[PDB]
Amino acid sequence: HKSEVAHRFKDLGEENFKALVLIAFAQYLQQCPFEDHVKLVNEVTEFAKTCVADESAENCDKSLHTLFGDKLCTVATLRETYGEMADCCAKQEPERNECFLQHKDDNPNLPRLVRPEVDVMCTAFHDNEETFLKKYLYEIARRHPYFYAPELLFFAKRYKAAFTECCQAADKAACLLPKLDELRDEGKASSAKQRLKCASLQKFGERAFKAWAVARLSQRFPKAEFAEVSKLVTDLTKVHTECCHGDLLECADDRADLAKYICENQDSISSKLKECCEKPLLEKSHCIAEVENDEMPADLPSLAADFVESKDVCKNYAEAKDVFLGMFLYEYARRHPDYSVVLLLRLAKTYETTLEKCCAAADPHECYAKVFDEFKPLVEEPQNLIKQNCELFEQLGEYKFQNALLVRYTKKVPQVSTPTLVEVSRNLGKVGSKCCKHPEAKRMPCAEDYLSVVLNQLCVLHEKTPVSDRVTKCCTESLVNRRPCFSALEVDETYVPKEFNAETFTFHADICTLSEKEEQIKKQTALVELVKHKPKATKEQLKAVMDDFAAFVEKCCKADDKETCFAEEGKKLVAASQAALG
Ligand SMILES: CCCC1C(=O)N2C(N(C)C)=Nc3ccc(C)cc3N2C1=O
Ligand SMILES: CCCC1C(=O)N2C(N(C)C)=Nc3ccc(C)cc3N2C1=O
Ligand SMILES: CCCCCCCCCCCCCC(=O)O
Repeated sequence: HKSEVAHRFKDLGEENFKALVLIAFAQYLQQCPFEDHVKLVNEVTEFAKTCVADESAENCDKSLHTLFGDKLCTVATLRETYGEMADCCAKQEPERNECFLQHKDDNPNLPRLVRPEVDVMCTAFHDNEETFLKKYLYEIARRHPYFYAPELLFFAKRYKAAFTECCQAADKAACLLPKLDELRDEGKASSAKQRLKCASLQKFGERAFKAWAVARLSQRFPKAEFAEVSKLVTDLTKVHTECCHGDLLECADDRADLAKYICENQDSISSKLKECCEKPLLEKSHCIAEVENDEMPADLPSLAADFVESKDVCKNYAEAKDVFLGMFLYEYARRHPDYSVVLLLRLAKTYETTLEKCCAAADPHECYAKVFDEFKPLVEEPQNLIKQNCELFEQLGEYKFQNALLVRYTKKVPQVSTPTLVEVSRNLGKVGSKCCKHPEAKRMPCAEDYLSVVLNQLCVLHEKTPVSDRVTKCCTESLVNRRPCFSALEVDETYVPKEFNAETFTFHADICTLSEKEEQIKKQTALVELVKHKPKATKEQLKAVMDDFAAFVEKCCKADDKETCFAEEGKKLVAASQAALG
C-alpha cells in the first residue's frame, strides 16, 4: 500500500523480518562485527513497527532501497572500513544501490569458520538460542554475499532443528555432527549451483539459458501447454538475471510473483503443486523449485510425427527457428524425466544441425528422415557410464570405489596435484554413493546435478593453477560438451614417472590413532603418489601392492610396540613392491 516496510513486515512476520534484515546487512557490511549488526536490526525493526502502527508516520512512505541505503550510509566507519564504498553515499538512488552491488565482495578474506566442540555448541544453544542462531546466520551470510537470503533462512531453521533434536539426545555427537556435515554439504552445493547458474548466463548467454530452462521445466511439468512453459521460461530468466545481479529485493519480488502466478494457474501447470502452494509466502519459491516431477500424459504421440514424418518441418522451422526447436525440446523433455538436461540439449543441438543442412537439400524429408537414429548413441553414452560405474560401486564400497577413481584419473591427468586429485576423486565417489541408490529412472538427473558442481569446482581450481591443456580444453568447452570431454580423456602416454621419494612412502604408527577420514586421506595420498611414480602399473600389480599394504597396517597397528613394526616391515614392503613393479 502506502508504506512498503509495514507491508513486508506484516507479510513476513517479526521473526522472519528480523532474520532477513540481518542477512541483508551482513551481506553488504561483511566486515562489521556482530554486535553492530544486531543494533541495526533492532533499529530497523523499531522503525518497522512504527510504520505498521501508523502507515503515515515519517519516512514510512520511502521505498525499501532508499531506506536501506540511508541506514547503510549511517555507519561512521563506512569510509575507514570500506573506503570506496562510502563514496556511494554521495550518489542518488538508484545509482546508490547500483554502486553498492558493485562493491559487494563475492569472496572476502574471512577466517574459516571452525566447528566448536558439541558440548560448547549445545550449551551456547541452550543458554542463548536466539543469538546462537543469529550469529550463525551472520557468519554464513557475510561469507556468501549472493546466497538468496530466503534459502539461507531455510537452512537456518534446519540448523536449529538439528540442535533441538540432538542436544537432548543421549549421545549428542552421534546425533549432531552428521546432521551438521550434511547441512554444510547441501549448503555448499546450493551455493555452488547458484553461482554456477549465474556464470552460465554470463558466458553462454540468454538463449542457452532459456533452452536449459525449457528442458528442465518440461520434465517437471509434462502436462503444461508449451505456451505456459514458454511464459515460465521467460519469467524465470528475468528472475535469475535480476537475482544474479545481486539486488535482493527485486530478486525476491520477482520470485514471489512467479510463485503466485504458478499457484494461481497450478491446475494447468502441475498436479504436484498443492503442497507447495499452501505454504507461507517465504517458502513457496523454495518448495516449487524442488517440486517432484509430475506424472506425464498417458496418450502422448510419437515425436517423429511432428518432427520427422511431417512435410512442413522446414516451413515451421524457418518460420521461427528458436520456437520450433523450443517445441522439440519441450516434447522430448516431458517424455524423458530420466534424461539429464544437458543430454536433452545435445539432442536438440543435433536436431538443429540436421535441420540447418537438410532444409537446404534437394528433398529435405529424405535428408532428415533418419535423424532420430543419430540420437541413440548420444543417449547411450551417458547411460552406459552410469551402469558401468554404479555396478563397480555396488561391488567395492564407497571408499574402494574412490580408490578406483583415484587410479583412473591420476593416470589420465598425472600432472594435477595429488591433493586436488584426492578431493575430486572422493567427491566423485560421493556422487556415486548418492546416485546409484536410485533406480535407473532417476540416476542420470542425479548425477548431472552433482557432477555439474564437482566439475565446475574442478575447473575453477585448475583455472587458477593450470597444469594441463586437456583439462582447460574441457573446462572451456561448451557446458554441453563438458562432461563428455572429461569422459573422453585418455591415459597420458607422455607423462614421465615421478622420481622415487623414500619419504613419500614411509608410515608411522600415528596412522593407527588417526580417524577413518584421516587414515583414508593419508592412504589415498600415497596411492596417487604411487601411481605418479609407476604410471604403467596394471590393476593387478597395483591391487596386489594395496593388499600387502592393507595387511601391513592391520599387522603393525594392533601389535606390541607399533613404531618398530612400521619401520622394519615398512622397509620390507617398500623394497618388495619396487621390484614387483620393476
Ligand atoms: C567451509 C564450509 C564451512 C561451512 C559450514 O559448516 N556451514 C554450515 N554449517 C555450520 C552447517 N552451513 C552452511 C550452509 C550454507 C552455506 C553456503 C555455507 C554453510 N557453512 C559453511 O560455510
Ligand atoms: C531444477 C529445478 C527447475 C526450477 C524450478 O522449478 N524453479 C523455480 N520455479 C518457481 C519455477 N524457481 C527457482 C528459484 C531458485 C532456484 C535456485 C531455481 C528455480 N527454478 C528452477 O531452476
Ligand atoms: C524458447 C525457445 C528457446 C529454445 C532454443 C533451442 C536451442 C537448443 C540448442 C541447444 C543450445 C546449447 C547452446 C550451444 O552449445 O549451442
